[PDB]
Amino acid sequence: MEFGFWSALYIFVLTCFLGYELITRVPVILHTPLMSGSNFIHGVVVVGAMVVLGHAETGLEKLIGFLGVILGAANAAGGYAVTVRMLEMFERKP
Amino acid sequence: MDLIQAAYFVVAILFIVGLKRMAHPTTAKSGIVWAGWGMVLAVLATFFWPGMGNFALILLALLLGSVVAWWAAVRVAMTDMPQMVAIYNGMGGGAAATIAAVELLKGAFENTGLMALAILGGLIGSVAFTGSLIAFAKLQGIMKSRPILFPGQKAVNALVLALTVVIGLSLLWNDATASIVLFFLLALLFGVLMTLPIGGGDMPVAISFYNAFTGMAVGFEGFAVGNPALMVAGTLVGAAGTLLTVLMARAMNRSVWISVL
Repeated sequence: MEFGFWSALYIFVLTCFLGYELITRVPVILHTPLMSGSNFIHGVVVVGAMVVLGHAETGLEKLIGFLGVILGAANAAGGYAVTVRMLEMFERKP
Repeated sequence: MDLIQAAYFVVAILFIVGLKRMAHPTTAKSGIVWAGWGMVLAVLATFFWPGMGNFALILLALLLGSVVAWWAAVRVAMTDMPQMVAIYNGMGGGAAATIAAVELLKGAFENTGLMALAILGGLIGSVAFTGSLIAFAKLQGIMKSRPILFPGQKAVNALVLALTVVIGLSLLWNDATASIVLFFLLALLFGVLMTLPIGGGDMPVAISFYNAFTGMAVGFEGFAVGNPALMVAGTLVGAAGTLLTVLMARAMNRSVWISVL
């Protein structure tokens, strides 16, 4: 699943310019909900820990990969739930 | 593996549209939803990766992590969301660190440059792990919120960072198991050291900064192991988080340098 060096390098700078630019002009009241939403996105680290656990051959590799999938899964699920709760604050009162 | 590439392509788009929509008040609620679909598709696609085993371990770990995290998120008072961001952030940084540790232990890198990337993501993920745990413990009550100051702390912290970086670099020449374990333990200790002097009111900035760090770590692991889902999402959040930390500092009347050192 690897891309070449130069293509990967383009992908790195373009995504970096992009992430920076999408946050200019965020209003102050969205600072913490955005931190939380962006926190949930880097949650996708669970996937890379899945591949590690999935190729692990020894007890140690398995144990370290097992722990990473838990940690990754926690970031994704808890980060999702927290962000959903904060963004209820962009509604009224039923 | 065109279908996994296609899936990951779709995930990056959903995260980008999600992030964009979260930055504006009128579309913010919908933005977490687009992002959530991306995460579901990423996890689903990943079971089809070539050569995967340990499917029961994987599924068990996914379930343990996500149920307990979900269970904690929905039961805490709303007033407690900044600390919950911290602990979930810490955990992701830990997850990047584990990817780097296993690959360094396997000696999986034939390329020196891909090795360096794996090493850098491991330092940064580790620091964010213990750094984010201290931020949580301080705001939660497990520790007091006040600065923990001492004789010659700045110099101690710098000396630990310098030593963490020397031992990390040395792995490019000799990757003995003892050196690996020592590098991680020193990066973990540094996360602790760095957050100790930070008081309660300054802690949102530090947490934003560790958020940026985990993103970067996730991105770096992505490039090192050749996973596009992590390359894009990690780089996107690293960059967005870096700026977001500057903005939070300016709004809270301060500098990032002032809080962090």
